Amino acid sequence: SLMERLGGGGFSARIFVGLNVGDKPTYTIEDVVKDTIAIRKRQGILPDASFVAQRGVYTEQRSGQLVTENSVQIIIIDLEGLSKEDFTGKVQALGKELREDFKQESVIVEIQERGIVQDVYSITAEWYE
Amino acid sequence: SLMERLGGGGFSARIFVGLNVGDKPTYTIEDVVKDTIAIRKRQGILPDASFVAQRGVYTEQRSGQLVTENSVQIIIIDLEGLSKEDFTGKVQALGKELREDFKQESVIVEIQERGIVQDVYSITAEWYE
Amino acid sequence: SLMERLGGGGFSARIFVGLNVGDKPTYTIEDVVKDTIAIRKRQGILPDASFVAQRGVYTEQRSGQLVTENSVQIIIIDLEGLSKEDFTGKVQALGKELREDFKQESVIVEIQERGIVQDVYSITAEWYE
Ligand SMILES: CSC[C@H]1O[C@@H](n2cnc3c(N)ncnc32)[C@H](O)[C@@H]1O
Ligand SMILES: CSC[C@H]1O[C@@H](n2cnc3c(N)ncnc32)[C@H](O)[C@@H]1O
Ligand SMILES: CSC[C@H]1O[C@@H](n2cnc3c(N)ncnc32)[C@H](O)[C@@H]1O
Ligand code: PRO
Ligand code: PRO
Ligand code: PRO
Ligand code: NA
Ligand code: NA
Ligand code: NA
Repeated sequence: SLMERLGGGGFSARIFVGLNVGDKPTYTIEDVVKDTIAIRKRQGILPDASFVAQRGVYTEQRSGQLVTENSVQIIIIDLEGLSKEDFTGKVQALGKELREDFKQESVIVEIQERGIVQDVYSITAEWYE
Repeated sequence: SLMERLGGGGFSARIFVGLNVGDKPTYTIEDVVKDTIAIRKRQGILPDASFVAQRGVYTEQRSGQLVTENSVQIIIIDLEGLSKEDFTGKVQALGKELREDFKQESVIVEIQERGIVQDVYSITAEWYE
Repeated sequence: SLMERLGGGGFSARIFVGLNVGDKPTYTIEDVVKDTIAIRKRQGILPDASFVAQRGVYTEQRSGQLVTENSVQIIIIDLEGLSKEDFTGKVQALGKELREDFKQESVIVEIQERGIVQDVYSITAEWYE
């Protein structure tokens, strides 16, 4: 076998997406898998990724209610040697669309470069209050 | 949606907790979820976190017996902008209490700052020998 | 309990192994657990590790077919204080043998030092074309 060392700036990302809508279990990990593939194909990027099922705990920002839910951690290692701005923008857009598609209050996105965190973002719904 | 960049020093942690007591499967991931919420509430900290079910392999330190068990990886991203000492102390205390509550020989705690590991600790029972 | 800080250079690794052979679901996480234990014992190293079940998406390199499969993320924290070359070589050998044993096109290996990525490798089959 060939031991090929990966090219580029060493970008990776983690995205956390919950599967409850408020206190109601609603979605599944496979829904997130399929939606992520579809979004990434429309970006023209290789969709390759890992999806980890989790239990998650989140405090709702408006009401303060604590929710325990199923959630998904998406792990993306860049295998295409994208620029920092290109990778970051595509991951941000993916997180923003996942938030809408799963009707979520918040999606967390972490961007790394050689494992060093460049940015942690909370993508937060602007539902009118 | 708002793309809010997270504040503070960028602290996060990972805690590994097994669910066997010796060679006996005993606990579940939901037990760890509930106990973690309870401990973190008593610390006055937001309990928000992710919990990953795993299979784990561990060599018992006294007997050398190899155990294969279910285990839990707790992933904590600090969203409250705590100081390094405050975050580290609260995570250490959480790990120490989880070790007791689940009757474990060892719990592993990793503390990161912007993804860079600051400390890896093995929290080890002092059972008399 | 004792809060023991871990010794050595702070090495860790992640290995991603799929469980499909082409488009056919074939293997299970427990198969990977058992095979990893066996390989690491023959290396003379402590086998201790974590194994995370995942859904994975991979683009086959020859045909371009997109596969969705079950997969495993192996997480290894070095608890024995190995040298960089010793740890790296043993993890590389483990990944290469897992690729063969599970008839895989590609296995991904990431090596970290204090969380900073030193190398990401794709271990790729050299099947004749
Ligand atoms: C943002 S809410 C969606 C999911 O993100 C994860 N999550 C939320 N807050 C945190 C946090 N501070 N640390 C780790 N994971 C979190 C949990 O898995 C949750 O189900
Ligand atoms: C400390 S024993 C509890 C759990 O920690 C994890 N674990 C133990 N040792 C290691 C190691 N060296 N690397 C990664 N995970 C480990 C395994 O999931 C185990 O079930
Ligand atoms: C290498 S194919 C084996 C497994 O590796 C993981 N994988 C493949 N490519 C990527 C990638 N670019 N980022 C993250 N995980 C990936 C997926 O879980 C897959 O099932
Ligand atoms: O967005 C929601 O409504 C729930 C709570 C956190 C993520 N899932
Ligand atoms: O502590 C115990 O007894 C088992 C072995 C490792 C963690 N769970
Ligand atoms: O190697 C294979 O055939 C499948 C596709 C990626 C990993 N598992
Ligand atoms: Na890939
Ligand atoms: Na949160
Ligand atoms: Na161990």
